[PDB]
Amino acid sequence: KAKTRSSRAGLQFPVGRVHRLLRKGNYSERVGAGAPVYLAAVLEYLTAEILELAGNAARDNKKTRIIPRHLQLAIRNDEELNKLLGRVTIAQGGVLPNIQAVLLPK
Amino acid sequence: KAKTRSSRAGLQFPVGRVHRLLRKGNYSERVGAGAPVYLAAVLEYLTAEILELAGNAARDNKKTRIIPRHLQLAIRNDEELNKLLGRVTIAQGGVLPNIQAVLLPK
Amino acid sequence: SGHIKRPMNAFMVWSKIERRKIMEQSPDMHNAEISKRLGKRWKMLKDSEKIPFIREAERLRLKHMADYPDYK
Amino acid sequence: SGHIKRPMNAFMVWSKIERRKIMEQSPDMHNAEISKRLGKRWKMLKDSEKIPFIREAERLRLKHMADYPDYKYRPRK
Amino acid sequence: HRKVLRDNIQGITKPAIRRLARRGGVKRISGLIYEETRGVLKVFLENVIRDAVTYTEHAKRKTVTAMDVVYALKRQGRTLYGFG
Amino acid sequence: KRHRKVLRDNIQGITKPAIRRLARRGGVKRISGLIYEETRGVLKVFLENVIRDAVTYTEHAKRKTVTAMDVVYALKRQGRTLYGFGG
Amino acid sequence: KRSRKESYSVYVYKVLKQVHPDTGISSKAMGIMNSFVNDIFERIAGEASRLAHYNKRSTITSREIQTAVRLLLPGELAKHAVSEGTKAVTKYTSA
Amino acid sequence: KRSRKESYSVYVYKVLKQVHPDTGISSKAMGIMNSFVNDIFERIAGEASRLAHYNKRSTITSREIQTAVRLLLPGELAKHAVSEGTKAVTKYTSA
Amino acid sequence: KPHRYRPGTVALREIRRYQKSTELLIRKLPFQRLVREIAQDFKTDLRFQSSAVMALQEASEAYLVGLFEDTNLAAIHAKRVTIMPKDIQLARRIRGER
Amino acid sequence: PHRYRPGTVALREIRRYQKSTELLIRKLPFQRLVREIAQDFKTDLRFQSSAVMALQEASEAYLVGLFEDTNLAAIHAKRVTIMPKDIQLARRIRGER
DNA sequence: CGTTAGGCATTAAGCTGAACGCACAAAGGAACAAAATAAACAATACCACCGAAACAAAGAATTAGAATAGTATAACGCTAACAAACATAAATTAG
DNA sequence: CTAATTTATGTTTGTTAGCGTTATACTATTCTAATTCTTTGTTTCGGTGGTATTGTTTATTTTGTTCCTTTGTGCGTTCAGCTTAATGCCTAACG
Repeated sequence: KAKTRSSRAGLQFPVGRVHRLLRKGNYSERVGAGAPVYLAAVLEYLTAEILELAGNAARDNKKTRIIPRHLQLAIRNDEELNKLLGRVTIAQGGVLPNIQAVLLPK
Repeated sequence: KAKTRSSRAGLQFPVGRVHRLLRKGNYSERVGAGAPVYLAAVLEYLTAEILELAGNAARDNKKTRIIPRHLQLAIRNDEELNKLLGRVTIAQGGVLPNIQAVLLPK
Repeated sequence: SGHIKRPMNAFMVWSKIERRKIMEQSPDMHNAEISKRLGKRWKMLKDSEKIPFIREAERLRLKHMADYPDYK
Repeated sequence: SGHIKRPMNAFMVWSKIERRKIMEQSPDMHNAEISKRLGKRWKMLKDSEKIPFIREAERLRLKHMADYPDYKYRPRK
Repeated sequence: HRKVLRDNIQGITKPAIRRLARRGGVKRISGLIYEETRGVLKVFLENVIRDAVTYTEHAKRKTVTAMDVVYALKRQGRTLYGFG
Repeated sequence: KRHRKVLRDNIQGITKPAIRRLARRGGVKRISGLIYEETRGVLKVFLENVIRDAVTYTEHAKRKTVTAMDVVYALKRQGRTLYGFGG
Repeated sequence: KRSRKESYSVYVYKVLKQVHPDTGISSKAMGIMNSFVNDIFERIAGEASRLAHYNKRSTITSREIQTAVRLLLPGELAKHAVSEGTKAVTKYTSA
Repeated sequence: KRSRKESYSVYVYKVLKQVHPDTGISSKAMGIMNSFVNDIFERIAGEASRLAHYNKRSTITSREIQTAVRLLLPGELAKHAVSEGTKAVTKYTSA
Repeated sequence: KPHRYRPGTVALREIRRYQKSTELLIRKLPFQRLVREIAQDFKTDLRFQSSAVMALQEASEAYLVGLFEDTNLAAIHAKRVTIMPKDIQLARRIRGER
Repeated sequence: PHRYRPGTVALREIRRYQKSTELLIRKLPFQRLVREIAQDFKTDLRFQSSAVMALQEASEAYLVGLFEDTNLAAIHAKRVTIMPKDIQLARRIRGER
């Protein structure tokens, strides 16, 4: 009996597909077998960090769906995800609602 | 009798070295034979455009050597070379001498 | 596919039945020219001739609002 | 202050006595240009003229190893 | 299907500029902002569209996909998420 | 009058005249007194970034020293490529 | 009998059901997550490739990926991701 | 018996003597020109690689280089460089 | 006697509702016409996918909104609220645009 | 006595230092600062002299870019001087905060 | 679409002698730097104003949406044939 | 100053343009619906100019402080040639 490589690491992302994309992405001639396991691990953790904050935003808004306004909120409110995605804009995302304090009346 | 590929195109940059760097740079699996001739052509023209303005700057300064102050002058004074090298800074180059007109006295 | 279509107005059902009429009486006719002629004839109709079509469209509108009252 | 100084080599004692010579014969001279000229002259000396200085430096080295036989350099921060 | 176009920069209207401004947090907008913003938009679109046109003309194609616009915005360093 | 020595505080080494010169190169006619500490902090965090990247570079290669190419590669990734120190 | 789009759409949903069982997701947000996954894959693989070139290594192993992770991802994200990764390779090598 | 530095130092001087026979050059400016040549080579080859990938081409020919030249180099530099390049391939293919 | 608001009072509510809402603020058809007007000069007879014009509209709105944020930063810095075109040129100049 | 007007010497230094290509940071204190910061990330980190020269050159370039942007922002606000709010604005608009 | 069992050929860990790189001895004014000060000009606080931008209601004019047909085009699959990688012998060149 | 690095010739091979077809989304047309852009008349308020106080920078002189450029020696770091186990890629099979 044989078990898949995605759950050999105990993950969800497919190790075989990221292995194939590292091969055919033309990044090197050879690629180590730990490379796709590591890359799928960090990817799955990364999307876990996105989706957890997104679910907390959507549940904070008393909604039950993740619309990209929630993704933009979850990314722009964070500190160390804002640095990863600072240049990237989000389709139909809107902005983080913040108004300068001098524009507001007293 | 055989003639080199750099002068087959009538150039100075070596076609074989840029061919080897395109191969070992891991940009594709295959590379066309016109690719290194084109790349050496545009490179040689590019350094011609640099060195011509540099020689005119150094001769304009009544010097006989190209110091990198002349390269910084020749790059920052240009319009369409400043866009190519806008982010790049130059070692020991200094700045383009220009003072804002409101700082100057009347 | 779950997509709710817009209800038909007067001119669409009128041009539907009249274009079916023209396609059962005339062969070899391009439909853009058909629709040009149908718009031309609909703009040379008197308003006294259109009240059944607009009333039927109003019936479809009340059926639509009664079918989806919380629709926006 | 307790800091053990490095022993002088050939060029340091040579430039010391020759810089004292230049400063007793020449006024109004900056010491960087002095040391530049002293390095220039030390590199145009023949090796036949330097054996007393290197031998004296070797005497300082044997005096240093006899003065501190269990010495080892220890760089600190 | 042959046609030439002209004066389409007035189609991006002034109370449609004011909404793009008031999304960004602007409280008051002067009168001369509009033509300058239209010119900024024009040069930005010209850069990214020229990049997209070169992308699609390399592929021996005749239409402009959204993937090439995404690559053109990637080359300017403004990555777009949501189209592949 | 008497010279003052302060333990560590290496950012302070970047002296006040050596910052007035940097701003005079930038074409600045007047500098207020509150600029030097802020510029020190800016330089500190800039060097923190570049040094951390170069340290990760030389640590990946298991080298105890920091060569110049590592600083070139660390500055390349922030959008400020150095010319002249080798490619 | 259309040719099929190779994408990361199922695994984002699997992660979502692991982390948030009640809330659903749109389709366009799933496309955004696919584009984000491909963007981060490109960033990490590009830094790993240029690191293997700067050291003249013809093989990208997990060390290069780890160094690139420490390069790109700022803050605690770096060490959290490295801990997840080393957990993953210890899982993969223990089996 | 040192291993030798592979660099573009001779050919920059050859171009300089073609274009400016009287003026000399420093060594550090020659290093700057070498770094500039390598930077532009990296830019052009990276755009050519990603263009061959966006079209699923496994071969980089002169078309990709020409398109990348039209992409990066702004203004008349683009068409001047393209004219130089096509002159070069016509020279190389005529022989 | 009708009731009138004050200048700025309605503006904050508009700022809030547009920062909350995520739709596009310029209409799709003038953007289609403008994109097809501009793309004549590079190659005539181009077909534009609707998704491509939508992506261009998304990035256009993002770029202008970011530029107007920087414009507001610069106008606030000079102790103004009414932004001016010199603020736009400044915020473009600092940004590395021109 | 004949003291110069305030800023005229500053203008002469502007033209002199802009005409100059010299390094305006002394090498020893920059070496001390670099080997003081880099110990916090890892200990026993010797530096090549070219590396610290490169760091000094790049910090010079980054600061003169920051300062021309700062003077742009200060002139924009009708100010000849430089205040730290100008540096804050020039770092914010560049997208570095 | 994804995983797994054996070669083999490439590749990184291991090791040692050798070459590199850096600090530092004296020198001794030179060049720099800190500190105290006169004051002069720049930042700023305050006030008036006026014209410029916001607000509102109406209508116009434009976009949205849909049905639909043509329809250029793009995206699928065979096929040749062509161009590029690879194995092996000069040469010039260059650090 | 002679090894070494580019160049040429034939072979395999694997990529790609040519071709056909077809589907498919694109463009155009004509209707209603709606919605929103532009005009015109308030109205009110912020940018800008002008003046006065003040606060702080600059330019300078004095007095420390350092630095700088020179060669040889000691020591730690890196690197390159050679050994050697590790490993990843290819093929065949299976699910």
